[PDB]
Amino acid sequence: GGVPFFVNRGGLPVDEATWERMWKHVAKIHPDGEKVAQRIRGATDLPKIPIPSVPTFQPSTPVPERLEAVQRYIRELQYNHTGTQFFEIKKSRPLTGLMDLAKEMTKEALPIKCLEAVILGIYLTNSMPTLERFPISFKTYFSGNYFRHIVLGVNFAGRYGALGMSRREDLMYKPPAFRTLSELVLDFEAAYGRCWHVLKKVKLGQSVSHDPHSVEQIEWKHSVLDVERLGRDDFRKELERHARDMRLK
Amino acid sequence: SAQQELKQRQRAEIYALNRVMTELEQQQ
Repeated sequence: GGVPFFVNRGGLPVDEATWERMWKHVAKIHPDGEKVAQRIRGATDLPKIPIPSVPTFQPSTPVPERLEAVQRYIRELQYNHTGTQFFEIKKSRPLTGLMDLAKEMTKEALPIKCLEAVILGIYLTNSMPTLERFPISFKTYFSGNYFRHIVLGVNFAGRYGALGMSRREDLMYKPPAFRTLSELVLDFEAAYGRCWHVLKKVKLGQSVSHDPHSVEQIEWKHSVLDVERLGRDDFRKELERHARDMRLK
Repeated sequence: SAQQELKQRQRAEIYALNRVMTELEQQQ
């Protein structure tokens, strides 16, 4: 008794006003947007989309292979180009709440951007106890605009890599291969330089608990580096100073 | 389930839309 009408349950399907809001926006950000909407909506001709399966690992599977499969799962959700934000992410939520969201993201299987990927990367690597995970944020400048981008830094047995999502191949995944944290960060700085972006700020998070019931928040801004005020060698030493206060804390 | 059908329709339309927007973005 009691037909389900669970207004507190999230997930697709979404209401008709929200649905229109996306298509209205699509006509605005695409040259022939109205024709895109007309052709996609109602067409009985749309491909089926499979739900990506979250990888499962044998206990003997090495951590670098697990990282590649985790990054690949994150990629097959696809980068969100639709104009919409599909998930509301409050960065000050307790980790346990952020992990509920990550699980929901795996069940809804919608496109994502950089922050969803960071959340998913933590969720999907909590089960790897020898892997340290910590967010890395970049603020860049280009052509009259400031841009913000975040990835999940990782450390496996002394080597630094990264999981993430970006429109650019060189601004996300990095295999755990760098010997130092400054090499990982300078690698992202070079990739930004390739596209004439000026790196203004690097924010280094603290390492994130592996306990998915943890009520602690993520420390997103444990170290903040003003790269232009630092120069070059003070930058490298401040990065190595955070990494040591990361391995001792 | 008519809700399940609406769900699958919306998600299918979301990814078709994302396909078109990626093609626009990647060619620029």
